Amino acid sequence: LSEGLRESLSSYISLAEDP
Amino acid sequence: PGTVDKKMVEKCWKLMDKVVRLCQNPKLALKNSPPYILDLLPDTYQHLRTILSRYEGKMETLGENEYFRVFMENLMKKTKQTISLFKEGKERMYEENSQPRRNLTKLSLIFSHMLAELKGIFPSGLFQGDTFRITKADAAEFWRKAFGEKTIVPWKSFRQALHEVHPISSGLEAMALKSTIDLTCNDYISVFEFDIFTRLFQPWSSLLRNWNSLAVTHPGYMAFLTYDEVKARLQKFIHKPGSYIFRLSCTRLGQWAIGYVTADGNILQTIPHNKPLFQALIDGFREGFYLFPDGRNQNPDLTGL
Ligand SMILES: [Ca+2]
Repeated sequence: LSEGLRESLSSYISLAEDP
Repeated sequence: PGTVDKKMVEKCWKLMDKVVRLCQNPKLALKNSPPYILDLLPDTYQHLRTILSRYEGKMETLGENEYFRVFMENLMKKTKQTISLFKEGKERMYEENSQPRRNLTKLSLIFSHMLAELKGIFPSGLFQGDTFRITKADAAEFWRKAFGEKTIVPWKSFRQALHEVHPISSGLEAMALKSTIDLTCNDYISVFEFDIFTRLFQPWSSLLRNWNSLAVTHPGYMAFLTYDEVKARLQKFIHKPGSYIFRLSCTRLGQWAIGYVTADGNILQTIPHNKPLFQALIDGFREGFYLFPDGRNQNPDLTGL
């Protein structure tokens, strides 16, 4: 299950230098 | 990162001023509720002037500080990234819930985090990082053993030391953990961020265990949210007393904010004072206050004290 970690993970993937 | 001179500081000042101008556009409609970048960037600028004022003359020691270099580098990247957001996001910046708009909000949150961290490691403009006193003793002992008296450490090293003490199952878990603890989003972990995280998911003895049960799998977790967003989300269950969600506040780092509806029903908020989150959630559930995580009928049994 996931919830608001989805939001932070999505934000991370979209905005960080990654991976 | 290279040593910080007053020149680069002035360059960051120019970039911050540019971002401020880009955000001063009337068609943007600035919500005064945090994070408010039009207040963030000037406060950062003023605090930076305070640091320079106290380290005037002795700029040699200020430019050699590892955290100050990492911070200035990060500030450079983030401001430049925001300018790029406006540059490649032409018309879309003037909408609602748009991609570059939401990105701007997220970056604003980052600026808020960086300002808090800056005021934390440089209180009153004077450096206080090699003089750490982490709130949690166990976490402080871990940091003392792993990195000694260093103020900031690269993410890889932190992941190594943490895995030595608290085993990380997957790289996915490490990524989600990274998205949670790396507030400044600069691939670094400071004593400030470490203090925040370890206060958030206490006790230390079962840190990653609490994080898996309070953040990863608990449907009540909402990460960082505004009070208005909490209100608007719990509004769909204003007729279902006991429904609750908890969040993190960018104005109150290190503390949880539980929002719940009543039997009247009104929406109220509770902030635990140095209690483990699961303790307050269990107590609240046994008293009929925290019954439905995000409106869901089934509440997670967190009785793993
Ligand atoms: Ca960081």
